[PDB]
Amino acid sequence: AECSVDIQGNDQMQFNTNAITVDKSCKQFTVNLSHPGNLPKNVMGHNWVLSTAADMQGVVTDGMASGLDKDYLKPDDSRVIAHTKLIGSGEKDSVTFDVSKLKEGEQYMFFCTFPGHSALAKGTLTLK
Amino acid sequence: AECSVDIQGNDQMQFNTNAITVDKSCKQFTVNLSHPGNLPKNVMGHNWVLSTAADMQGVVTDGMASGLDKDYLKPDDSRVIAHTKLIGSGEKDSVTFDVSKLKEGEQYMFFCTFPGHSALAKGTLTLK
Amino acid sequence: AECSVDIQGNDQMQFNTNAITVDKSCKQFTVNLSHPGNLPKNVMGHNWVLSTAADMQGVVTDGMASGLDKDYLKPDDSRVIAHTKLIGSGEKDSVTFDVSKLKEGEQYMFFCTFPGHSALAKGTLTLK
Amino acid sequence: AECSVDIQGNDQMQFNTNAITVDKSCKQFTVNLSHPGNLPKNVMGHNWVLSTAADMQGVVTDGMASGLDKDYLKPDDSRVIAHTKLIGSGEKDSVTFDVSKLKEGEQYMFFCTFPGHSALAKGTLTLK
Ligand SMILES: [Cu+2]
Ligand SMILES: [Cu+2]
Ligand SMILES: [Cu+2]
Ligand SMILES: [Cu+2]
Repeated sequence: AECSVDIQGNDQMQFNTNAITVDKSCKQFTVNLSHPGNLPKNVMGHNWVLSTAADMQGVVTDGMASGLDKDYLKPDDSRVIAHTKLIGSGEKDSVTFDVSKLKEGEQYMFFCTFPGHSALAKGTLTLK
Repeated sequence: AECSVDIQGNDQMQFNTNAITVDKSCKQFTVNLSHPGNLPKNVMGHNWVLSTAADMQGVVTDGMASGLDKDYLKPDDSRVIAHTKLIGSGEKDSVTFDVSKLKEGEQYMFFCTFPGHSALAKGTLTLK
Repeated sequence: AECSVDIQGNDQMQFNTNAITVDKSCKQFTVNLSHPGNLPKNVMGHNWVLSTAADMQGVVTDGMASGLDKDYLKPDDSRVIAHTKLIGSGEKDSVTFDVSKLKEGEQYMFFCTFPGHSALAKGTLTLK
Repeated sequence: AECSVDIQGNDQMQFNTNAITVDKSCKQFTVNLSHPGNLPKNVMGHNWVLSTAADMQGVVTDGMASGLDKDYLKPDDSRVIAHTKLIGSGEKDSVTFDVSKLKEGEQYMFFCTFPGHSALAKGTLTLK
């Protein structure tokens, strides 16, 4: 509530929400991710990455090839509007970003870049 | 909250939740399912089916064998605790079941049986 | 292997391959598609659509709007480099294309345009 | 074809097949597994475990609890009919079993027990 959202990635690779509504009146928007489970980073690590539905696929392919020290994200990926760290069981991670990096008339996708998870852990973000 | 749940399945095959908690004092429990999108039942229909985590894959395999006229649920499946019918977008359906068919301790999966969707349209139900 | 590849889309909405590699010494490349399941193409149809990684989302969204009768592909779409027809279990379709249309350094993604199938029925294709 | 199939787990967490049919004329059936991508065993290793459609939840649960060191498989698990070792890209493994351990009319699921992979890396097996 306000200009933030608390989201969870479980051991079953599913976020607890498929949709995030960003109110255009927010100057900044924060996402507080938690990985409630028992599995660790290297096996079920989850990050929350934000891209345009159109770049997502390249973000994902590239992120896969970047490894864990990279959090499965390509360093200095212009396509990545925002992201948290790859966390694991019990760790938390927040991210704050400028809402002005977002424009209406665009479809944004949030997902996780850990190899193979994007197929299940993803959703939509809209500026309304 | 209390003794009902309203859930939505959308056009990307995801349920709006992946955890349902049934209070042990509800005599009955009602699951209200709706389908937001723009897609027809034969292409993107959902149903909500409840079964033990054990029976889920057999109910899911026997379901697509049953075809669209059977809501992709074998009829009289003994492993199905409760189910709605397959709804296309624009539709809705409620199912009201007896809380005495569930034992605490035991694990339950809710899911969709439409061909290949249970891979993403699934979650857990807990008597609490 | 050679200058052609056999691909299968099944009843679970998955392709047997998620990575293809075209040898530069191939003038053309042939994709032979089949559908090893039991379901109809109005329920579980599959096509093989080739676009760049960047254009995938557009072709898919534009494609799901043109419905069945148009094989879920927007006609005369300029992002589609090559495609098959939508087939059902039991059907077949191959498409030969010009390798000269691919360029080294670009990221191509193959997918199926049927509603929701690209969630798993997708893969990368690269020149080599 | 004949009394064996070649299966393959990739970097997307999928098998090239989700349906196996063991003919009643096979005295032994063989599964040759492979891992066509390039991620390692600790990130994306996969195995091939056969059990009844009924026993799959548990094998999988006791298995992800056992650890990589144990091929994520409960040592001396009874519900497991056959299985290979966990392989990473580049590696191969095979398992041959007697068709006598299987019966007609019963439903089996082949799968991978590496944490979370059975969500997609799963299939059916029937003696025909
Ligand atoms: Cu994840
Ligand atoms: Cu569904
Ligand atoms: Cu398809
Ligand atoms: Cu695996």
